[PDB]
Amino acid sequence: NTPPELDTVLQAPYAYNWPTSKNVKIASRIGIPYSTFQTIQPVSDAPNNGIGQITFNQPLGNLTGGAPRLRVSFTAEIKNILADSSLKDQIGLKSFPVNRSIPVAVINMNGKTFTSYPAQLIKLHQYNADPLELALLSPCSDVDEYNKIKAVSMNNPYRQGTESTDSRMSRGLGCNYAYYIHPRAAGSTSVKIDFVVDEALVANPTQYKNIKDPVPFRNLNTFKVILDGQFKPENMIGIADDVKLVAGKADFEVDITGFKINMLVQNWVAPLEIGDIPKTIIYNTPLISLEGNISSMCLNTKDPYGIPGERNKHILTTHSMAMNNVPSMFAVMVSQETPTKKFAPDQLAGIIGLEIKVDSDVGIFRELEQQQLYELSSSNGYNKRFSCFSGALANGLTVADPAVAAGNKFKEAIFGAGSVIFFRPSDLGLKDYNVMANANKSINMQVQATFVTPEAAGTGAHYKLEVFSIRDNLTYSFEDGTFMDDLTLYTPDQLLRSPLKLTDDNNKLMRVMGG
Amino acid sequence: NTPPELDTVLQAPYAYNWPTSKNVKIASRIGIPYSTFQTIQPVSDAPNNGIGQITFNQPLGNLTGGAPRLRVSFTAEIKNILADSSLKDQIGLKSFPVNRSIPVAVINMNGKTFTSYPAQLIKLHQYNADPLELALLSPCSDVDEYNKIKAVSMNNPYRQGTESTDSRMSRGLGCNYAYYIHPRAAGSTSVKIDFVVDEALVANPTQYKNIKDPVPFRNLNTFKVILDGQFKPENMIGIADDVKLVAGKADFEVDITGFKINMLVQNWVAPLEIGDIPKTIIYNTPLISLEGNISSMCLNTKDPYGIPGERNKHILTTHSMAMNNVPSMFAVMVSQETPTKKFAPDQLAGIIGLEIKVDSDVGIFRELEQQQLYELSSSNGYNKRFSCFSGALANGLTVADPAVAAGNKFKEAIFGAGSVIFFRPSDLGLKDYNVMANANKSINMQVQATFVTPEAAGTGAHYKLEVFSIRDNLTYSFEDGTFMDDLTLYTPDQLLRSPLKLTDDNNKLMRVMGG
Amino acid sequence: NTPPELDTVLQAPYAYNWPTSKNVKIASRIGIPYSTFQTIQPVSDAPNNGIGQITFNQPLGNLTGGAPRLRVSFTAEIKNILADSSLKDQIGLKSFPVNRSIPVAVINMNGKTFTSYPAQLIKLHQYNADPLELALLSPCSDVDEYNKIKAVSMNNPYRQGTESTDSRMSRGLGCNYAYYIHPRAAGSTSVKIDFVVDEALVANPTQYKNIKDPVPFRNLNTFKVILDGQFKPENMIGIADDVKLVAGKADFEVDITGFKINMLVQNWVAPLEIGDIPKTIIYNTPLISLEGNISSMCLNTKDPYGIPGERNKHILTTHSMAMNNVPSMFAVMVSQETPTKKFAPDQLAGIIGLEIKVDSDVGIFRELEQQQLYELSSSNGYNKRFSCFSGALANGLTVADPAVAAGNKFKEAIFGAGSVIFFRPSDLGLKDYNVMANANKSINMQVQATFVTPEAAGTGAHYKLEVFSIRDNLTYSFEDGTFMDDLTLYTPDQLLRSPLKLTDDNNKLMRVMGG
Repeated sequence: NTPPELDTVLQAPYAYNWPTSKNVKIASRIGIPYSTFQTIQPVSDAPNNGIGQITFNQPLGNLTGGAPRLRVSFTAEIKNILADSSLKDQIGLKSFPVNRSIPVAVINMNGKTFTSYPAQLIKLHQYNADPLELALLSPCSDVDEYNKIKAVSMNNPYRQGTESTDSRMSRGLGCNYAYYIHPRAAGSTSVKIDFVVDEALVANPTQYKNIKDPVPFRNLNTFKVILDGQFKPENMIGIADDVKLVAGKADFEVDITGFKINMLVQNWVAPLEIGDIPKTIIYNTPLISLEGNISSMCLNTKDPYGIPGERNKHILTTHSMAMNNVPSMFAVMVSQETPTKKFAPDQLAGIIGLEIKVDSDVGIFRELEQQQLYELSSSNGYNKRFSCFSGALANGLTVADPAVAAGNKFKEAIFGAGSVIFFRPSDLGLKDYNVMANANKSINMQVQATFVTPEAAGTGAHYKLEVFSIRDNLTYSFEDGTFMDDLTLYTPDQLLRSPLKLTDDNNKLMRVMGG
Repeated sequence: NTPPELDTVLQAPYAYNWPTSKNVKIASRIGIPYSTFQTIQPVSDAPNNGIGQITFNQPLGNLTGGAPRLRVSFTAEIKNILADSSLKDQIGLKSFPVNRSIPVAVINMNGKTFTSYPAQLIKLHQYNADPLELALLSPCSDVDEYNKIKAVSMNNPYRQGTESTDSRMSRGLGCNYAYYIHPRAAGSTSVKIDFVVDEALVANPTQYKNIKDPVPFRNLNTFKVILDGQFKPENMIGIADDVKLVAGKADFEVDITGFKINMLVQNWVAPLEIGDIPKTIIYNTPLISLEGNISSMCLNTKDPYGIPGERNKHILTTHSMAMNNVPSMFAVMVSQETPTKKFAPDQLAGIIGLEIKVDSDVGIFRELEQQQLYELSSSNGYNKRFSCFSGALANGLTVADPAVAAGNKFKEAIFGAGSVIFFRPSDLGLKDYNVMANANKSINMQVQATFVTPEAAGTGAHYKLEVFSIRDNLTYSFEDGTFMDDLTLYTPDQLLRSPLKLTDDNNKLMRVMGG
Repeated sequence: NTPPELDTVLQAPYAYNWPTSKNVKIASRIGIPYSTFQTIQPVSDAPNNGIGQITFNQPLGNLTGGAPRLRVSFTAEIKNILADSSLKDQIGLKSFPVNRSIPVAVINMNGKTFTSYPAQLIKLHQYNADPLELALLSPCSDVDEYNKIKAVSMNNPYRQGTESTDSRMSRGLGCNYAYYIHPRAAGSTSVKIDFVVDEALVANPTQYKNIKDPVPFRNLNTFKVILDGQFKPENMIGIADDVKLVAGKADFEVDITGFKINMLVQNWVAPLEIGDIPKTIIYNTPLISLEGNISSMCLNTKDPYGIPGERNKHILTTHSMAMNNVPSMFAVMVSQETPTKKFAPDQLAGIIGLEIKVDSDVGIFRELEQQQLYELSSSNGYNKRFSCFSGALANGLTVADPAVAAGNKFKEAIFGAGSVIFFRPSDLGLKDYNVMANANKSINMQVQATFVTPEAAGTGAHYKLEVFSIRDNLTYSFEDGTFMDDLTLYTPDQLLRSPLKLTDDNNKLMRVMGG
C-alpha cells in the first residue's frame, strides 16, 4: 500500500481577483413594493374579549403577499397584584400570542378550503427554526428556556428593552411591540396595559416558513379566512413567577377588553420584466397532525431539586398509531395538560428515556440518554440549549445555599423548560429499509417516553405525551384559478432508486422540497 | 386539473461523500503579508486639540492597502463631575470617533482628487452594515440603541470589558481600544483619560465596504490625504446620562490635549503567481449626497412617556429635490441639529409616518405605520432592533412604578434612539416604470415625515429632516496612472431589457456591483 | 483614458423564481442513525481519582463514528471554603476538562498506532475554531476571556444556567452537563459535587475538526485507545477568584473520588444506496508539534494596572528551530508554566511585540503593535476579542475609583486572559518565495516575544514562550485494512506552478484540504 498522488492548488485572497470589465456587471432592481399594503376588516364586529369566530372575506386580483399578518389590539387588566409592587421586568406577552390563541383556522382560496391548527403549528415551529426567521413572524418570538421566570434571571423574557441583552429576544414591554401602561395609583392592586401585536398567520397555505422571501399567491377571486378566536388571557398574558399576590388569592385574575383585529396584506400588480407567470405554481405547505396522545396523573414523592437519579421516573406509552404513509419527521413532547398557574411558562417534562416501536421492530433508542436525545433533536432543527431541553435543575448553587431554609428550597429552584424531541425515520435505523420519508407504505408506531417533572414532593399534575407528524405536503395553484393540495408520496422502490444528493444543487434556481 | 409529476432525489449526509484522490486537493497559500505596514506622519505638526487641517503626502510604489487607517492619540480632561463619583461603566467614546470628527476629506491619487464627507458617510453606514464588518472599521463600532445611557442598562455602551455582554460591542474602557485613566484624588471633580483609536478612514475611494478583503490600489506616484480635523470633545467623548454634575453646573466641560495623528498603510510588491495586473481596475466607491434638508422648533406639550397616541405629531416637509438621475437607495432621518448635552447620544426622532412624492405620483407610503417602516428599512440593511428604531418608551414599567414620583418620571424614562429609514426606488411601486435604480432620467422628489421627539412637556428643540441619496459610483484605475470616477448610468430601456438575476452568479469570480 | 462599457443585469427577489415542475424536486432521506450507540468499558478498573493509564479495546465491523466521545463521571470535594459562603455562580469546570486531563493518547487502528497529545491539541484548537463547532466537542467549550473570574462579571463562565447570558457559553452548574451538589450543613467549610462530562476525544485520527458531519472509519479489526489519564483537580475543577478561604489557608484543597470512564461510539452498517465504499478513504488529521520552548522568572517592579507604557516589558527568545519542511500555520503564546492557584484561569501574558527570524531574514513583524497582532491572529482563526487578547487592564474605572484604597487596587484589577498569535508563512512576506506552506524545504526559525504579565509589583512568576506548528497531515484508510499517515509535501516549484484558487470550487463534492 502507498498513498495516492493528490493534485495541488495555490490559494490566494479574493482581493487579487481584480474587478475589471470582464468580471463586473452593474445591477438595477425591481422588488415587491411597500406602497401596496391594505387593511382588511372582518365581516362582523369582533368580540370585545377576543372569544369567538372571526371571519375575513376579501377578493384580491393580481399578487397577494404569501405571509399575511393578523394585527390584534386590546386592553388587559391584571388583578390581585400585591400593593405597591414595582413590576419591573415582570409583565409581558407569551410567545406567539396571536397564533397560540387560534386552535383552528379555515382559509378559502377560489373554492378550495384549507383547514389547519395554528396553535399546534406554532407550538412545534417555535422550537424548530432560525430565531431571526421567527422574529419576522412575531414580535414575541422568544420561547421560554426555564419553567419559572424571575426578574433577576439573565434571559428573563419580560425584561424591558433597556434591561434585555437582546430586545428582539425579549417579550417584555418596550421591545418589539407597541404598548401603554395606564397610570398606577399608590396602593393599587391592579394594572391595565394596552397592547398591539402584528403577527404573521401560521396556517395552511401561508408561507410562514419562507418569511424571509415569501412566494405570493395570485388572482384570488374568493379569499376568506375563518378563525376560531381564542384570544383569552391564558394564551397571551405573561406574569413573572416572583410577582407577589394579594393576601388570600391563589392566582392572578385577568380580563381582555376592547379587542379589535384586522388582517394586513400586500397586494400588487406583477411586473412585466419577470415574464409570464407559469401555468402551475407550487407552494411548500407542511401538514402537521397529532398522531396520538395519552395522559396520566404524575405524583412526585421525592424532591425534583434533589438527587437527579432519585427524581420520579414517570412512564407514558401511546397506543398503536396507524399511518398509511411515512412522514418526514416526528415530534415528541410531554406537557402539562391543565396548567395550575395560567400566566406562567408551559410546563414540559424533561424526557430522560425514549423507546420506539415500528411494526415488528421494538426498543429503538432505548440505549440513548439525555445528551444523545438532545443531539438527535438538535440535528433535526431543535433551536434551544441543553439547560432548557434537559429539564434539570438550572440553579443548584442558589438552592444548595445553606442560607436558604428547607421550606424555601422549591421556591428558589428553577428547572429547564423541558424537552421536545424531533426525529426522522432515517434516525431509527430500521432493518426494514422501505420505511423512508415520503414512502407510500403503511406502518404502526408506538412511543414510550420516560420523564421527570418539576412539581414538588407530595404534589402532582396531569401530563400528556403527544406524538406529532410533520408530513411534506404541497399546494398547487393552477392558471384557471383552481387550488389543490396533496402529500408527495412515492413507492419505496422509486425513492431507493433515485439519484444521490450529498450537497446543494449547483443550479441555484432549483428547489428541493421536503425529505 | 391534476398535480404535475415531480422528480425525486435521495438526500444523504456529506460524510458519505468520501474523501478520495478523485475529489481531494492539497492547497498551498500566498497572501497579503503583515511585514508591510508603514506609519506616515503628516507634513506639519498636528494641532494639540485636534482642530484644523491635517495633510498626509507620501508617494507609494507597487500595491497599497485599500483600507488605510488613521491612528489618533490624545488626553481628554472631563470637568464638573460630582465629588467621589465612582464612574463605573459611565465613561467611553462615541461611535466611530475618528470619522465622526472629519466633516470633509480630500484624497489625491495621481492628480485625481476625491472629495467626500466622512462624518456623513459613517453616520449612514453605521446603521447599514454587518456589525462584525463594522468592528473591523472601528474599535467603537457599537451604535446607541437608546436616547439615554445609564450605568445599569444591559447594553450600556460604556460598560467596561468585564461588565459587557460582548466587549466587541461596547465603547467602554478595557474593550477594543487602549487607554489610561490618570490617578483620581479623593474629592476630585475631574478626571484625565488617555486614548488611542486605530480606525479605518471612511472616504472615497477607500474600500471601507470591503473591509474583510479589500482590493489594493497600485502605483501611487502622487498620494495625498487632506483632512478637515474636527476632533472636538463633542465628536469623541461619551459620558453616561446618570453621571452627576457639580452644584451650579449645567453640562460637563471637556478639553482635548496632546493630540497626535498618523496614517497606517500596508505597502507590498505584487506576487508573480497571480500574473499580470489588468490594464483597468475597478473599485466600488459609493457616492453619498445630502439631497435636501429642513428644520423647525419642535415643542412638546404632552409627556413623551405618556399615551403614545397623544405624543406630539411633528411634521417636516422638504422642498422639491431635483435629481438628474435615479439613485439606488435613499436614507431618511430626523435628528436634533443643535444638541443640548454635548456628550450624550445623538437624539433622533421616532418617525411614525412617511409621505413621499415623486413627480406627479403623490402620497406614497402614507398607509405605512412604524412596524412596516421598520420592516422596509430592515429589508434595505437597517441593522438595529425595533425598540431602538421606533423611538418609543423603552422602560414603561420602571416609569409607571408608583414609587417614582411625578416629578421624576422624565428622568427615569428612556426612549429608543430613533428612526433611520432606508428605501429604494423599487420600494415606491411607481406607475412610472422608468424610475429605476441607475436610470439616466430626471425626477423631482418631496419627502414628508411625521415624528415624535423625546423632550419633556413644556420643552423643545430644533430637529432637522435629512434626505440622503446613496448612488452607485465606480472609480477606475488605469495602467498609465490615471484615476477617474463616474456614476453607472444607463437608459430605462437598457435596464428593462437586461437579463434577470433571481440568484447569485454560479461563476464565483463574477462581481455584481450596485443596484 | 475612458471608462470601459459594463454590462447590465436586472435583479429581482427570489420569490419571483416561481416553484414549478421544472425547478422543484421532492427529497427522501437516508442518514446516520441514532439506534447505533455502544458503550465501551475499559479493559481494567479505572483509577478512583482519575490518575493512571486507561485502555479501551474493542473490534468493530462496518462503520464507526469518526468523532468518538469519552464520558467521565466523578465526585469532587472542595475544602477550605469560608463558612456559609453562598457560592452563587462561583463553581464549575475548566474548559474542555476531559482533553485537558490527557497529556498523551495512543489510538491503534488495524495495527497502525497514532500518538498525539490531546491537552496540547485542545489548548490551541479552543482558540482557533467556530464556537458552535466547539460546543459540539465539549459541554465546557467556553474559554476564559479574563485572568480573574468574579461572580458579578457579565460573562463569568461559572454563572448558573438562569444567570448566564448564554448557557451554552457557560461552564457553570445547570448548563450543558449533569451534576449534583451534596447537601451543605450550616457552618460547613467544604462541598461535594458530582459531575458527568460527555466530551469528544481530540486525538489523531479523530474527526474533531469536522464535528458537524464527521466521516466515519470502517472495518476496525483492531481498535484500541490508550490514555494517559491525568484527571486531577487542576485540569478539571474551576473556582472563582472571589471565593473566600478559611483563615490560615493559601489555596483550596480538592480531590477526585468515584472516578469512572467509558467510551461512546456509533457503529452501523453502510447503506447500499451510497454504493460501494471507495478503495482508499482520506481523513484530515492535523499534526500539532511543539517546535520550541524557553522560560524565565518574570519580575514586575511596577503595577500592571498602572501606566500601560510603564508595565515591565519582558523578553523571551527561542533557540533556533530546525524544521525539514514548512508548516501551514504557527501558534505563539506565553503562559505561566507553574500556576500559583490551581483552580483559576490559565495565566497568559499580553504579547505587545513579536520579532521573527527565518533563515537569513531577520526582524519580521518588528513594526507591528498589539492591534495588528490581534488582526493577524484573527485573520488566521483566533476566535476571541481584543479585550481578552491584549492582556490589558479590563476594568480601569473600577480600579481608579478613589473609594478603592491603594492596598486593594490589585485585588479589584482584572486583565484580559492574554495573547495567542496564529500566523502563516505567507504572512511573513519573505524574500525567499520558496518558503511556502507544505513546501519540502528545510528552514531555521527564531521567535522573540515582548510581553507584559498580570502579577503585582514586587512579585513574579515563571513564564514559558511556546511556539507550535500546525502541519497538514492526512490519514489514509486502505480497503485491505491498512492505515497510514503522512505529511502532504511538495517541491516549491510544484506549488508555485499550481493553478490559482481565488474562490471555493463550483463542484461542491470537491474538498480542498490544508494550506
